[PDB]
Amino acid sequence: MDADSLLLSLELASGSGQGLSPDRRASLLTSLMLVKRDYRFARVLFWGRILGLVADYYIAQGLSEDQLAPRKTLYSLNCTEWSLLPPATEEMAMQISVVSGRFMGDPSHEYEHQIKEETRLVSIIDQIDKAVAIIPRGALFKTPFGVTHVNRTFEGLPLSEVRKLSSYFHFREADFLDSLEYDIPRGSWSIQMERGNALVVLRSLLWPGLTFYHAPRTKNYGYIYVGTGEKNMDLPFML
Amino acid sequence: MDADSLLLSLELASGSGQGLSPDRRASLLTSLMLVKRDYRFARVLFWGRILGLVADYYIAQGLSEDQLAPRKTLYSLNCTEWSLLPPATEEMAMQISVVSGRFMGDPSHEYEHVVQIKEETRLVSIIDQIDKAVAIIPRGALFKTPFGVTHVNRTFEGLPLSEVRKLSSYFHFREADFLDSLEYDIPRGSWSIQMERGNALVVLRSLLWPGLTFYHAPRTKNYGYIYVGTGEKNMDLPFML
Amino acid sequence: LEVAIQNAKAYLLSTSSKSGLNLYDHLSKVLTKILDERPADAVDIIENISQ
Amino acid sequence: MPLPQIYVEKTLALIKPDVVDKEEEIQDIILGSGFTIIQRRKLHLSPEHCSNFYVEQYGKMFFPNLTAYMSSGPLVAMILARHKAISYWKELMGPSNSLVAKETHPDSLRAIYGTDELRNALHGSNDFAASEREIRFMFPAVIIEPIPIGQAAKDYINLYVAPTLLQGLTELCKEKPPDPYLWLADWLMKNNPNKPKLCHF
Amino acid sequence: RDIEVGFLPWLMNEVEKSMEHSMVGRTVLDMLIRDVVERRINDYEH
Amino acid sequence: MDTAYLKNCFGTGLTQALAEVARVRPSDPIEYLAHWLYHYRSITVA
Repeated sequence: MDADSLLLSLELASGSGQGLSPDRRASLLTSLMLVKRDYRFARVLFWGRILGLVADYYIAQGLSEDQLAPRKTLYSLNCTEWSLLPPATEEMAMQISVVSGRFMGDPSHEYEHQIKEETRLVSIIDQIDKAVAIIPRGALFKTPFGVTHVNRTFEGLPLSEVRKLSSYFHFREADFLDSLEYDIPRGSWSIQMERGNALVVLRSLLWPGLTFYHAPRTKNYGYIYVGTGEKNMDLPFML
Repeated sequence: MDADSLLLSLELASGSGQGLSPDRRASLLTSLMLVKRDYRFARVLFWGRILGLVADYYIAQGLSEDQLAPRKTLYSLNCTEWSLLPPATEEMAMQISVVSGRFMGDPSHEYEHVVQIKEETRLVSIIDQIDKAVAIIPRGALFKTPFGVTHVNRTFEGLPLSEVRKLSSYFHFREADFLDSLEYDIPRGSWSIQMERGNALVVLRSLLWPGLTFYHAPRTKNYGYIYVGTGEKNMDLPFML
Repeated sequence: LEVAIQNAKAYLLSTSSKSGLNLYDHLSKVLTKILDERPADAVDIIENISQ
Repeated sequence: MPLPQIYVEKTLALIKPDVVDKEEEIQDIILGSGFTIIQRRKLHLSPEHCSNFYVEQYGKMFFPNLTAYMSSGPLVAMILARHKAISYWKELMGPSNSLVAKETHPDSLRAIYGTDELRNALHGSNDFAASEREIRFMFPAVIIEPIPIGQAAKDYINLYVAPTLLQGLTELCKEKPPDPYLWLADWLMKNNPNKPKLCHF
Repeated sequence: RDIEVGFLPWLMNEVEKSMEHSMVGRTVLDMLIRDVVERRINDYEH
Repeated sequence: MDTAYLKNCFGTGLTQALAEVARVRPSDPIEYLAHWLYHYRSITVA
């Protein structure tokens, strides 16, 4: 989510209940502004949290012009001390498949199944972005120059279009993006209305902790993954 | 401020430091949302608050489908029971001109400057005097056609930071290239330009009517004004500046 | 090129019966709304002013 | 000019690194005076750029301080345009030498912001043809001039483009290569007469 | 070999015609600006 | 002559190329032509 989600508690307004304290919120505002300074990103959205057993990894994601670029991930344990997380590949996706369990706060932790916790952080954040990173329909407009920009004239979805999974897009490489109605399982997405139905909350069931914010009246949107960081393989049993 | 955007860019976050509690905020959200149903308003605003002496007034407006406030006005001691405040006029404002002091909080209260001037009339006269005019509109937020139709500028993008620092890039909300700018106002220097949290939000403080703070998010279609004050004009502004 | 601009006026638009709109009137309205202070990035906005 | 067409006059306008900090007031006076800004851009001219920008007069203005005052920090260039653009911009500026403008033109921007002869706060077009030359230098790929519809385009092509394009296409005709555009474009890049040959090895 | 007489003369004529068509486009655009804005000041003040 | 081969091969492309170059008047027309031909593929073939 953008900085507008850190001037007000947009995260906890979704009713998921997990988010940032005002301490972390103000610290994150200053730190993500400094990240946009130090790293010349077009925008610096707060990706979310990986709730560990010792400390939580506060995650930020760099956005280029060129928003479907291979987005650059950053991590921080004490919020402000932001550090450039390495990018993800297919080998590191295959590497962590033998490991299961909750994240440890120290990213130097080792698993004997060695495997670094930093590699787990990189791979799990990549998997969450490829699976359940949400963009509402029409928020991004494929520019004729081979580059994706913000559709800066985007009006929020009509309330008729709110209830359809077709009106929401996977924020990744592929109206250009893939819609959520093919995201198997068919019931894998939960759509609910809060705050007088001026608020659409769309939570991932396959990756619990994701909660996508959207205000239909305006263009205020964003997604945050605040959760344990594992994939709910039990989803078809649970549906 | 917009009734749906009251949470966004909170009143206490505007730096004036006077605003609503969560109790009033939730009650005001649902009550203005129902006011959209009860009255045929195109949009409903929270005009602001008047502290008074015994009970606070909570005010709402008021827009028709003109997209420029004529306007109707509502008032309520709580944030639940909204009552239609009848509009002011020249004679009504003439009676309040001999009335001074803070608001009481009882609409049925009378004054002796004698004309039995009701607190209800004092409320509407003060509201329209504030709205005729220290309410603020950013440059380009709305526009007027050659056919006499006002339109909210859907393609508005906020003001650039260069235009933020000038009073020329802000308009009085009252009707008057379409509306009068704030750099035509009396006394000169009556508007305090300010910057909080860097360039995240503009804050304009009215020095004629104390408690009025106008909020504008640069580069974005988030703006609005609110009056949280005493309900009496700071005529003593010339001795300050 | 006076004959050419005469032909240009002559075209715009022998009215397209598929929609009943005119290039002259359509682009005129598009430019009229643009000349109410759209920003320097107005070149990227005409695709949905046309809509 | 006495066509059906109607005409915009355009002028360059610069701010030096000792005045860029007051960019905002200068832009406010520029807009308030009636100018319209077409494009902004932040520059940092190395001495090679300084030697090329004044190339119409760098062969007489042997002032190393004049190169430093473009190179000692960033610049703010603008295209301005309004009714009689160059003369109105000259009227706001005043004399080119700020030492004269300080005492004789109180209203001048150069008096308000400038310091001395070489520390002039502003530089802009002193002539329409000079306006095209400096604007085509500093902001490439921005159309500013009347289009050469007639024989002037043919002369331009025959003097710059054709002496290379003819010979390159001639060799393209001898080879008859597949997907001929690669042969032409790579030939033009490799054997440009106005550039040296690059050996990336 | 002798393309200097063959093909470049045709292409120079085509550059001339394409620039003429471009000028026609610029002219038509300019008439559009006049029409829109003259309709604006005249009707706005009435 | 070799006109017919290059009649078919280039056609509209060189016309638009030198029309744009004459309109722009860059400092290096030849490099501009090469880059424009690259871009012309990048729109047409793709």
